[PDB]
Amino acid sequence: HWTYEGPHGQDHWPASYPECGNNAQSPIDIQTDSVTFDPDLPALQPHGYDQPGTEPLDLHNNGHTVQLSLPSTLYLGGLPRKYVAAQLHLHWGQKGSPGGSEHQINSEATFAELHIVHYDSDSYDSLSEAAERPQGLAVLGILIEVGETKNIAYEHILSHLHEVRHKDQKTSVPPFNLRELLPKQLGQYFRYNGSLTTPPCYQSVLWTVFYRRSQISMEQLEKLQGTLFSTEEEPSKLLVQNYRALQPLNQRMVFASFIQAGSSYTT
Ligand SMILES: *[C@@H]1O[C@H](CO)[C@@H](O[C@@H]2O[C@H](CO)[C@@H](O[C@@H]3O[C@H](CO[C@H]4O[C@H](CO)[C@@H](O)[C@H](O)[C@@H]4O)[C@@H](O)[C@H](O[C@H]4O[C@H](CO)[C@@H](O)[C@H](O)[C@@H]4O)[C@@H]3O)[C@H](O)[C@H]2NC(C)=O)[C@H](O)[C@H]1NC(C)=O
Ligand SMILES: Nc1ccc(C(=O)c2ccc(-c3ccc(S(N)(=O)=O)cc3)cc2)cc1
Ligand SMILES: [Zn+2]
Repeated sequence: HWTYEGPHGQDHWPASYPECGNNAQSPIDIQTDSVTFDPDLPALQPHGYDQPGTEPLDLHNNGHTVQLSLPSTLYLGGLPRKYVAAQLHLHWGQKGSPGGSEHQINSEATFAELHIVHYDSDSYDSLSEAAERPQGLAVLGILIEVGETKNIAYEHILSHLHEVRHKDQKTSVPPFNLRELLPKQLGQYFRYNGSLTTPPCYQSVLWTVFYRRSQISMEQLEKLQGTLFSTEEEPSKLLVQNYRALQPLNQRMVFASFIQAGSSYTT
């Protein structure tokens, strides 16, 4: 039903999903001259990422993004609660246009963004249940830019897009090292309270956005931008610009797990 553009586009999400119009939404523009360094933010400690089970992982084109199912055996050890992995998916723009990421750092967007979604298994039994609760979810946001070389880790996913071009189609992806989808310096990240970036826009996400960006080749980007369709059949329409517009910070604080010389903030 909902879409990014059109009568049911994001500008009209609040009309159907009340929370999309609330004031602690995501994504946001993280301006470093306004973040607060928190020396107590722990290392994320992703567990099981190197080997996501031994069974094939499901890759699904749900019409809004391409989604990879993840086993609950994977989890993050550096958060207030034990957050177990549920899935990961992507957001991108379109060939010939700028942007594509959801979050921005110092008002700069990149070409795409990877989201690895987890939920509090200590308190809840399912992603869906946790999705409606305060800090019920923990999502990792990795901004993606273009580099000179092909990124093998991302290729493990991108090499399968041609198998799920139509909405609702699915395929299998052999387990691979998910840690390689993450950028360098995992110890440098931003943390803030936000929401799902798609309807129902529940304000249940404890967000972690990495400071460093991951890089894929220009060829990999063009493939991510124009392989999948948002339609189930002909006529076909390419799935593009599936990223939400920036939402007001609305006086929330954004914390940084690091600080360096020349940082726009102090200790
Ligand atoms: C996302 O949004 C949530 C909800 O608003 C925030 O969670 C709150 O965080 C604050 C600040 O850390 C918590 O308040 C502080 O609680 C401390 C005690 O912590 C223990 O007890 C609480 C209550 O049971 C537990 O929630 C917590 O897990 C611990 O077990 C107090 O020591 C603090 O008091 C001191 O600091 C305040 C200033 O903040 C002074 O005024 C006091 O005098 C004193 O020096 C403080 O009260 C609050 O409990 C949390 N609420 C909930 C529901 O968890 C997240 O921090 C926020 N995350 C981000 C990234 O923004
Ligand atoms: N009709 C519904 C169907 C499924 C659900 C969910 O359980 C659900 C859970 C999480 C998400 C979700 C949305 C966005 C993001 S994001 N883009 O912020 O990383 C993550 C999870 C969506 C739906 C809710 C209502
Ligand atoms: Zn997302």
